[PDB]
Amino acid sequence: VGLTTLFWLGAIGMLVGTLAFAWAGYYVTLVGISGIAAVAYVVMALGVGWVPVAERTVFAPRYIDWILTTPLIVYFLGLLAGLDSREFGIVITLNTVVMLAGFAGAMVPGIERYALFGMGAVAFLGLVYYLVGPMTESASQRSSGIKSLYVRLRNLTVILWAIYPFIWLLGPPGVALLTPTVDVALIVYLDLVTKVGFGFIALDAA
Ligand SMILES: *C/C=C(C)/C=C/C=C(C)/C=C/C1=C(C)CCCC1(C)C
Ligand SMILES: [Cl-]
Repeated sequence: VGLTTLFWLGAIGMLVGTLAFAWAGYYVTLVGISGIAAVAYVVMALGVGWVPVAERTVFAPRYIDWILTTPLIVYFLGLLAGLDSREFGIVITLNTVVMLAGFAGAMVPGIERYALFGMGAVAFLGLVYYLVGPMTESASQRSSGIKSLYVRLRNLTVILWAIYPFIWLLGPPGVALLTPTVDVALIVYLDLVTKVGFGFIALDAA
C-alpha cells in the first residue's frame, strides 16, 4: 500500500460525496467542502505538491485544502446555529489562524515550527470554546430538530478535529515518530469522516 494508493482512495471518497451532495441539492457548501478536497487528493495522488523540507516530505495541497474547506465547515455550523454576521467573523478568523499556523509550521525546517504549532493550538482552543459555548447558546433559539442536528455535527466536529494536532505532532511534521504511510492513512480517514461523513449526517436529517 503506497502513498499514491491512499491519495487515490481519498480522491474517490471525496468524489462520491461530492456527487451525492450535488444530487441531493447548505447543499452548495457541502459540494465545496468535498469538491475542493477531491481536487487536492487527485493532485497529491499524481505526485504534485510533495515538497521536501529538511528530512521530511510535506504535502502542500493538503494545507490549501484545509484552509479553504475548514471555514466552510464552520460556516455550515454557523448557519445551523443562526449566527449574526459578526460572530461568523470571529470563528472564521480563529479557524484561519489554526490552518495558517499549521501550514507555516509544516514548511519551516527548524524548531521554530513548534512555536507555530503552539500558536495554532492556542487558537484552536478558542475555536472550541465558541463551538461549545456561544454557538450552542445561539443554536438553542432554533427548532428542536435544528438544535439536535447542530449538536450532533458539533460533537462530531469537536472530537475529530481535536485528533488532527496529535496526528500532525506524532507524524513527519513533528517528532517524525509515525511513518508517512501510517500518518497519511490516518488523515485520509479523518478527512473523509469530517467532510463526507459530516455531509451524510446532514442529508439524513434533511
Ligand atoms: C477537512 C479537513 C479537516 C476537518 C481538517 C482539520 C484539521 C485540523 C483541526 C488541524 C488542526 C491543527 C492544530 C489544532 C494545530 C496546528 C496543526 C493543525 C493544523 C494540524
Ligand atoms: Cl503535511
